[PDB]
Amino acid sequence: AAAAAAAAAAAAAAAAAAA
Amino acid sequence: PKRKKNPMQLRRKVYGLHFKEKYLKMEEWYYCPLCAEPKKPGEWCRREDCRQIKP
Amino acid sequence: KEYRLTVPYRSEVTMLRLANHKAINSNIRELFKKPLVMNNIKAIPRDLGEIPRDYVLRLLF
Amino acid sequence: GRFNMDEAAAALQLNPAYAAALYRPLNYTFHIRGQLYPAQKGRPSRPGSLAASQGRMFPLYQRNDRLDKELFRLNSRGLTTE
Amino acid sequence: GIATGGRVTNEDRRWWLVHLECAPDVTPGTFIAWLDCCGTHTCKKLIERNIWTIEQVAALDSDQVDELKYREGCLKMDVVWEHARTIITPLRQREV
Amino acid sequence: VKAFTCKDYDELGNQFDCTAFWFPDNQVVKHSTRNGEVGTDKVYVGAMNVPVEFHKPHVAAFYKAAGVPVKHVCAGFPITPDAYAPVGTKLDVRHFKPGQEVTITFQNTDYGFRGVMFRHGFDGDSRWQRRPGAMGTEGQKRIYPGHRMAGQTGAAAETYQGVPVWRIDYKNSLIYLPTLLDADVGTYVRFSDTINTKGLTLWNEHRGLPAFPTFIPPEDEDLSKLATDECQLKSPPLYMYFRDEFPATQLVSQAD
Amino acid sequence: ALFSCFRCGYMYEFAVSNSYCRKLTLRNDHCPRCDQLTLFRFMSVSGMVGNMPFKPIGVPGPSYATLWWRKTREGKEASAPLDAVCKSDRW
Amino acid sequence: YQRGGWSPGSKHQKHMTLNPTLYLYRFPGPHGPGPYTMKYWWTLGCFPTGMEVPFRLHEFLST
Amino acid sequence: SQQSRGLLSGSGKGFSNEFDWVEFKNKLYPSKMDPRNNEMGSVFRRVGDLGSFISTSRSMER
Amino acid sequence: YWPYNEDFVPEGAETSRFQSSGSPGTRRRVLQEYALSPLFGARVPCCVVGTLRTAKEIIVLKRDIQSLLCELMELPQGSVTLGPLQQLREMMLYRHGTPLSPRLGDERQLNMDAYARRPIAARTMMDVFLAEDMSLDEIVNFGRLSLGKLQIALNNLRVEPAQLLVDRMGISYCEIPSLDESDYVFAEVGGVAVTDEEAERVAQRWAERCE
Amino acid sequence: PAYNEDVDRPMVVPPDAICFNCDKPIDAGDVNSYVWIPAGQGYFFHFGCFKCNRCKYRLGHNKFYSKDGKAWCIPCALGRDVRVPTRRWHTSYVNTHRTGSRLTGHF
Amino acid sequence: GYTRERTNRHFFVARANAFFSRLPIARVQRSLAMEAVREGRMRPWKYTKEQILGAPVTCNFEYNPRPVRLIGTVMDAHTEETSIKGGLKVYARNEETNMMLWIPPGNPKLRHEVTSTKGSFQHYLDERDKWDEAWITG
Amino acid sequence: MYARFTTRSKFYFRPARPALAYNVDPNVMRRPKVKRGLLKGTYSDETVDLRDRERLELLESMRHPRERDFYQDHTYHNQWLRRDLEKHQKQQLAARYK
Amino acid sequence: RAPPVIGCTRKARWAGIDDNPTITYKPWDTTEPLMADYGWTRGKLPKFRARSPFHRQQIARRMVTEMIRKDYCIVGGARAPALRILADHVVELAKAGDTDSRQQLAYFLHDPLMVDKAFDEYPRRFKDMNAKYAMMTRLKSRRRTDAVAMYFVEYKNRDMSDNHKGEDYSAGPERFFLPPRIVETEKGIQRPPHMQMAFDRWASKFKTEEFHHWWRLRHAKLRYWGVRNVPHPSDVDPLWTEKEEEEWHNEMLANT
RNA sequence: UAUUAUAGUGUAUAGUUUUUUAAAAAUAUAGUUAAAUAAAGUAUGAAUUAAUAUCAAAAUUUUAAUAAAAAUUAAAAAAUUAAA
Ligand code: FES
Ligand SMILES: [Zn+2]
Ligand SMILES: [Zn+2]
Ligand SMILES: [Zn+2]
Repeated sequence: AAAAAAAAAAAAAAAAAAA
Repeated sequence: PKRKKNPMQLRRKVYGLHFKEKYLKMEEWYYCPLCAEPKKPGEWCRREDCRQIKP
Repeated sequence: KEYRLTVPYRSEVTMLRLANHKAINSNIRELFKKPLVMNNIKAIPRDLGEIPRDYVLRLLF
Repeated sequence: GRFNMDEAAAALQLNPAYAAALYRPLNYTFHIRGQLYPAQKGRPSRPGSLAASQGRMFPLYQRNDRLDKELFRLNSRGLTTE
Repeated sequence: GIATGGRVTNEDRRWWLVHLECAPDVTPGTFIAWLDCCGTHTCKKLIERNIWTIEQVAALDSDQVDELKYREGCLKMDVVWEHARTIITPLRQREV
Repeated sequence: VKAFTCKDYDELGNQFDCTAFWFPDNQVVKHSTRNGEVGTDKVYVGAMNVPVEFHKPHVAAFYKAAGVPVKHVCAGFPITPDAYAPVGTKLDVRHFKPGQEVTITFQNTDYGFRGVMFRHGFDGDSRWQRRPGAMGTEGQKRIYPGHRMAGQTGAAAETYQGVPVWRIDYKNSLIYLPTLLDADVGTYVRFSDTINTKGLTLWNEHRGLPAFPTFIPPEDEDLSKLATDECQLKSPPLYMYFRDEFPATQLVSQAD
Repeated sequence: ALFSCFRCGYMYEFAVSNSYCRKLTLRNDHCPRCDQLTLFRFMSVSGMVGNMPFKPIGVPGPSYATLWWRKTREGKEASAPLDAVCKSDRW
Repeated sequence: YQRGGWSPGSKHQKHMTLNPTLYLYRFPGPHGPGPYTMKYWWTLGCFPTGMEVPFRLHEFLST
Repeated sequence: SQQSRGLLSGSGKGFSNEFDWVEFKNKLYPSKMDPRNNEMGSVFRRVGDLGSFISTSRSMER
Repeated sequence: YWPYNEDFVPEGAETSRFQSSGSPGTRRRVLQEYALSPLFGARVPCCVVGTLRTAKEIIVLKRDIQSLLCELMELPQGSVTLGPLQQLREMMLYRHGTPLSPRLGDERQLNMDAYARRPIAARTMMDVFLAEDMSLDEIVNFGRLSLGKLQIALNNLRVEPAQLLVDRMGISYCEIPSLDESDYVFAEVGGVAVTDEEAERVAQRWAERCE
Repeated sequence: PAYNEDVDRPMVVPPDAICFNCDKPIDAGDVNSYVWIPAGQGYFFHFGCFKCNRCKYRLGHNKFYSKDGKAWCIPCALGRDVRVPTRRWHTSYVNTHRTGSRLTGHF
Repeated sequence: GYTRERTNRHFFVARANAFFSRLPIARVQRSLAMEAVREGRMRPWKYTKEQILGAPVTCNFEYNPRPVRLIGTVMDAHTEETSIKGGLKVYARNEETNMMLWIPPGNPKLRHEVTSTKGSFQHYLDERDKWDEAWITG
Repeated sequence: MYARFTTRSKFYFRPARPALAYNVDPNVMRRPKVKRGLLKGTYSDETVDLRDRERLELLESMRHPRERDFYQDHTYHNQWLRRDLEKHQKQQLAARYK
Repeated sequence: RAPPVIGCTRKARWAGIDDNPTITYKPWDTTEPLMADYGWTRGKLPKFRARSPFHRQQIARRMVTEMIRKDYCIVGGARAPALRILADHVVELAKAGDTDSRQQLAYFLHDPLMVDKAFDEYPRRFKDMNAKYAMMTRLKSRRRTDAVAMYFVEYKNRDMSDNHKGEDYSAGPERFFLPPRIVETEKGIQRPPHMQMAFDRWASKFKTEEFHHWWRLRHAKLRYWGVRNVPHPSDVDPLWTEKEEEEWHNEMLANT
């Protein structure tokens, strides 16, 4: 979950950028 | 994950002490002299009087 | 997940390294390391012109 | 009078709607493909509630055909050849 | 010195006298910060009071010590005052 | 109580990492015996005074019944009848001697739940055939009770045996032992007197005799009339030679 | 870090803490040479606020450019005309 | 792969190959709609799966 | 009477408090959406500089 | 990884001396002189007065307390001196014997047949000294007289300086603490025995320098 | 490397920087859309004017050949007949305000 | 569980850290330091790191048969005032030997004396550089 | 000190109640029409169901914040497909309008 | 001689301190006011959960900044004592008042305006206060989210405080962007003009309508993500209206 | 509603805004020689498995292949965590 949270946050940032 | 359990094998946990401490505990409390609400010692409100003097 | 980013007081060098945002005066090394499509770093404009040619000719002479 | 987007647009000789589109996401003000949350889409009128629509719950985020045609789509006359 | 507990004692005074030797260059006019247990706050308050030297600190009085330690917020002002009082006379003799 | 730690030096160039233990108000709190059985005589000694509100009700009741001033801690010592001292007696640090041997019982510092690498970390036969004559063996069908395994390592009643005494300071009631304990500051250590060593007896005419039953200070002396440096008893050297070098027998050349 | 006025080129040094991470590459400040609020561009790194664990303070190290700038502004030759005006150690 | 019954209400695990199914996020059980499905019913107007057909004839008659 | 009122309508520990649900005009909200405080657990904190003006001197968030 | 950077001391900067001289013999001799030197900040206290109030309240009345004590001890005005006001720690868990411990109402020598001490009776303390020329016997007599007068004042409380101190000033404790014998009897300095003639010579030198 | 240190040379853009092709001033205060190349000397181009002065097309290799004070693309300069580009014609694909040229410089 | 590892007896669970204020630890330690001074195993010292760093120290270790005589600098000092919990670092350099050693005070056999009344930080720096080079080469 | 607790065989093993053959109760004609709840001892002065719109807010408040419900406004499967109803719903429709 | 356990060894969470001589390594000068190491040892502040020490430092900075902005802050879990100690350190910096101290506080905090506010008011506010400047009450209401104890961390001497005087925090104001409630007997107080202007500028942002659109969009976002009790953006209503604006303007004029 | 930008074109300061928690084991990352992150608990709640009587301490001996199958002998507490 440790690295998974950071990965999910980065994915959310990328999705917000691409939306 | 190898064999089914029977009611007594399940009730061993309630026989134990950890189950009672985790589930079957009664809290000691009193009526706060200021707000007259149920209250446990060591925990108070955010009201000004409670913050200044802690019942 | 890097030690430098984990340090309680992030160093200025690491901060600059992380400063890879696509903006004016952003780090060029990180953008170049990133994929070409992701960034917008295009070919370096150079002047293969008469004045440089003359300068090189003078130096060669 | 601290600062206003309309005042800045007037000072710079720009369109307030254009400034709003610039400073708000592209999908809201232009005919472009972008994620839209289902709640924004709205729902009809239920027995104990009135109808909901983007035109009433997000008037500012609505698209603008005038600006979209001015900026994105070409004009046929500007390229007409004959 | 700095570790003195509660009151000061002849043991601490003798310790200060012994270390006077280890501090040769000290003069009665030396800056107050050399005093043991004189913190930044204490020396700032002494400067505000216009006390600038060990001689003046020793020349202070009980009322000034009390108003420094209990109204100016200084801590261990009694300790620094005792240090200065115990050390001034050897310093004066050294200066002479 | 374990007061602090320091470093001292022998008459030779030997350095000892001494642990200084503070002995607060100590008194014989109780006498016990299991129906008069021989050898069961025990003396319970207090450690340090304490307010009334400090202890639990039953501990306070025990001290009230004893009549001795309330003590934070109370230890017990099996003794012989001749060694009895009246309840309420005052014990001074001079009860011991600078050079004797003391048994130290204390609680180790708690390291919590640790793995095998930390505790028991290094990183018989039942039945088997020595010759190929036959085939008979007995394999291991379970975990034997003695099996070094991960568990709670830490707090535990440890007991150093025969630690020599190094220095007694009866003005401040301190005893310095030339060793370092794996215990936290403030632990109530228990000091006993080692009874033998290397086939000999600690107390004897060759070495000396103790203040049996305990040390009773004289009347004229007043500890409040003595300085801290006038009330210290240093032990004779524990080693015979300078441990940096070798004994003169094993030494190539000696200066004398 | 060193920050240089976009137009003037006047350079000033100021270490940046973690609280101002998004203002290292670019800044906005009142340049002295031009009496207007101007953009400042990052040029070199001086040293982080605080220190990393279990290392001396200056382990990250100022950049060579920052060291050269500081030497030019406070060196023997630079200090010679001014040191006479007032000893840099005292008043 | 397959361990319990083929119906969605069966408890134990299934696999896509043997018992392929549609993505039913949350549907009632053998004992009738639960509080969660009923909350979906009242808020969204239908069960979250969407495959169910809304039927509030009794509510209409009542009100 | 005050004791009974406190027992009934008193803010219980773990529920019916300012951290469990916050009653807006007529609606229940989670504590994070409470419009009565932009605490560290409030969504209002994460907003800032909508486009009009900076509105705050701090330059790290918002 | 060295603790000190190259600029820990300013470049080309002098450093102050930290010992008298490099010669061990003269260093030891100076150490002996200083160790055998008499204490200069030592002042035996005539009597330690104590109040149940706080320092921020007693500082105002400090001068009045001094005048009242001088009147009580029947001495010329201004003859007595007051040491720094010392507020004893507000210990949650009382610990008798510590210098910063609120003095109790009584003592075992006063009530031997008591199963506990009387509650706290002093949270701030202040030493009272006389002229240094006063003899030890005179100091003891003055302290005992003051203690007796204050005890009588308290007892009758349960005009005169004692009554004024007890009622107005508020002091409710006074003691005559033992002498500070923590001083060192330097019979050997640096491993060299201190001869009686040498000690007398050092004392004479210090007396001459002081005079 | 990144952020080419400019201590020795401040690397500032004068207000009166003239476009290398159309010979008109550049106002860096308004926008940074212009194209700057230090090459430390200094070259300035308008984004539109960056095209070859002869064929008015982009530069395939992003390199030009100054001639008579004007920038001519490599084909035109070398004499090979200009071949019309396919991907794009009137641009240059260069990055504005030295961003495409900050890679090289003095350190 | 045939054995136990933790003790919950009051005697062991009790701690006297609350009552520790009754005994002055610092005064006792300073008295021990003064006793060492009187015995002569060490002399009092009140120096700061800036003042002492780089000062020359002569070390006479009374080994046998020939006492060891060394001259070095002061790389570091543990404490700034006389105390048993002290210690001082030295960098002795013989003909072909470069030994950096920590010497504690109060030892009757290791007579270490700072032979100068002051030290030079530049000397400390260059000596430290020499030691670093020697250590790296080794 | 502690509350008495006993694991319930009812929760351990709860077989389904017997079904009806041909929707026939075997002893309907033999038993009274009294409510089996009343004759067994189960009675309620105020029955409350949390599945109602009135108690929806109470149910939501009781539910913990951490448990999340996703398809609050949209749905995965398209809901504008002409599909059938449940058998009991169809039977109710037929009975209501035969 | 060497101790039994050699080297820096991690002990139990609640373990005593032993003076055994061991080489001590500290990451930096922990004595610095705002640069304090986080750990479960007694000499360190408690380390509340974070994704990294850098994230913990960021959380500490945010908490301190919020405390300065509004003295009272409600923080959950182990971060409450850390926030209290950091607030005390900030007060110490303000009382010191040195330029270096101010620059250090500027480095630490996120808001230079709050740095200035602290260095302006805290000196006079805590001139008479010695050590403890922040109080930490414990709230009997635990966060429903993760059931973590909540602590009300507050500054002391509010009466001496200039910009925060007569503020009662028994209940927050009607809107988070409105000035905090004022005691009835302290209704005539007037805040510093600079802080008042800063607060007004901050509140205007929320008074804008684009904030209302953002609020409705947040309703939509949470509804999509899964937060249950998020009313539909059709039913939600703006936080700020014209009648409410004029009523609150009258209230602000009355309070001054 | 997932590792995860679908990139054609195209551009470079829009802060274009959802990742709990007060320790420890284990696991993953992280001045000799050739110290960070992931807890229980509140809340939600799967999966392999399931002949089994409230269960099979242990040793000895033996019976048709592991034999907790048999017999003899003996003495096996409950809960919690970890350990193959
Ligand atoms: S009134 Fe009861 S907690 Fe405050
Ligand atoms: Zn400028
Ligand atoms: Zn041009
Ligand atoms: Zn061309």
